[PDB]
Amino acid sequence: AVSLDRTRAVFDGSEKSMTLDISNDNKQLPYLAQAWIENENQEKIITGPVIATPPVQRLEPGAKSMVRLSTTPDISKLPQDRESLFYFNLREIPPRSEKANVLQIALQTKIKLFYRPAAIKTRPNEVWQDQLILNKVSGGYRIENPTPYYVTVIGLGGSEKQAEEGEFETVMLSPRSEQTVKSANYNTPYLSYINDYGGRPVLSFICNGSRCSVK
Amino acid sequence: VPACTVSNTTVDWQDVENGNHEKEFTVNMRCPYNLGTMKVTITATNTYNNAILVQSSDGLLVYLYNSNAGNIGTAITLGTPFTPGKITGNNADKTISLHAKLGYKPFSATATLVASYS
Repeated sequence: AVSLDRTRAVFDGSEKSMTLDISNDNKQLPYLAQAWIENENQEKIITGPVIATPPVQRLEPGAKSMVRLSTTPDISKLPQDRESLFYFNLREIPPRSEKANVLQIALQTKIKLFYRPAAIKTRPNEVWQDQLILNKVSGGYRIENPTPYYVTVIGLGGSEKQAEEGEFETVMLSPRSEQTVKSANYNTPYLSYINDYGGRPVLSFICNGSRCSVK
Repeated sequence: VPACTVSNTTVDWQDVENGNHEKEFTVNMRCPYNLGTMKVTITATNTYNNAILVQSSDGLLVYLYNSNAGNIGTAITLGTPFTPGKITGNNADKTISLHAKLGYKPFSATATLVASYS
């Protein structure tokens, strides 16, 4: 069972590379781990600006290893005042079953890989998602992300619990952009999002009429 | 938080000469304590009529169905994300019940279970 240490990766633009910890937690069998990067639209890229090394590797039972993410020269052509989105993929190749007439199920993990340029380098535990703005509109709310970072919203409701658990179509807002979402009108909306390390904080919103912001 | 893990899973067939011999198989994912509703995608290298094309352009066909309380339910559209209809357990020890028919247009076909995290 090939496992990856995170559900998203943030690449510090002021660094040349970073590593991702992976492991085969199967006690008796060796696994193959394929790694590669996809672009904003999830299309595989093999010549930068962000590359995954090594492309393929074997992990003997219980073995641990890593995957290196490094940038190429062209990484500089990306905006330096906002994040660029890529995807890190990790697919496992399970030992060929000695059995016959068998369908093997392999796991492919795809996580967001945020290229965050130095000019917008963040500090640990820094919160910028509280800058979101909710504007009531027909259907629900037009959500505005005035920050330089991608913000993934997983919940929106009238109560804090309604935002944590409650049918919501997860949406990711690109840097300096806005999107409208279908939702019931709430006097005190609560929004939930995902931070850099996978935690899921809930924000409390105060609406001044049509506009809602975090105190 | 660490990504979900999937323990080796393989469905069997002894011999059988759009779908013959319904079959029940499970996939249990061990996930992050706070994972929400995330849907998964099942893809394969080669497909046909929404089935996995095993092993020149012809081969065996494996259909996949979203299990429904032991009862076979909606088929699974390969390449499309879906919210499982048969999920049991907690995040730390989840389980997805599925059905796998069979057809044609010692085989060891592979199907990729794609977990794309928001």
